Amino acid sequence: AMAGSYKKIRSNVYVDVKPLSGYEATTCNCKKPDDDTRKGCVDDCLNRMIFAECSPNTCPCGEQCCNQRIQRHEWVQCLERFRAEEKGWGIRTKEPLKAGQFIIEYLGEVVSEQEFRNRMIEQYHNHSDFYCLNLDSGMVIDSYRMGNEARFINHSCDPNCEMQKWSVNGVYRIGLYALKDMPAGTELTYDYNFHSFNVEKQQLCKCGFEKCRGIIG
Ligand SMILES: C[S@@+](CC[C@H](N)C(=O)[O-])C[C@H]1O[C@@H](n2cnc3c(N)ncnc32)[C@H](O)[C@@H]1O
Ligand SMILES: [Zn+2]
Ligand SMILES: [Zn+2]
Ligand SMILES: [Zn+2]
Repeated sequence: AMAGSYKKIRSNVYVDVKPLSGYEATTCNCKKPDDDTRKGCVDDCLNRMIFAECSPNTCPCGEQCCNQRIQRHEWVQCLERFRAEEKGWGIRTKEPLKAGQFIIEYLGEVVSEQEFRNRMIEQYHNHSDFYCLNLDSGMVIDSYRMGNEARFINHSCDPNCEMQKWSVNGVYRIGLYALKDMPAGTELTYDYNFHSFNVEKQQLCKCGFEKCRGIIG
């Protein structure tokens, strides 16, 4: 099997909805570290603490703010698409990744719950194959047709990555972050049961984890 084709996008395509968070969180009290060399808003950050990215024009740390990862597309660069046992295609990293590190934004079309169920009737044959993540209050990020390499990341009952919902300039967007340190050649995975949507067509899980749950979704 050849990999699924899709329309690569650099950012989310908003169709019929706006997943506005309800706050432009601004202005932490992080102190700008004195030499340009080092990066700020690291752990104590009043923005980070609530999963909000800082805004470039209010943040006391200016260009050393490391809390604007998704807005600046600070995607890792060593992802490879590969043929992955019986899971079809997967994504692995070519170089070690550290716990908590941002990996990539998960990109797609942002549609309402309704619109996704139409696509599912009119186009998808009532199975999305987990090419879609819940975003917020009935909105869905649909990567079945448009997205980025993150759509190829497989499920594991013992995931080494997770999806996080961030408020970014007043809009919910979703990052993949490492849950644990990872060496080169490691396949990326996250728990679809937590992050993905309602699809009642369950599928057998091949994650191969001692305590695998046997089924996905
Ligand atoms: C969101 S797509 C991921 C990429 C997909 N493997 C491909 O080739 O394009 C999810 C589909 O991949 C496969 N898959 C992902 N994780 C799996 C797992 N843990 N066990 C069995 N199949 C899995 C299933 O066919 C699932 O519906
Ligand atoms: Zn800060
Ligand atoms: Zn900041
Ligand atoms: Zn499993």
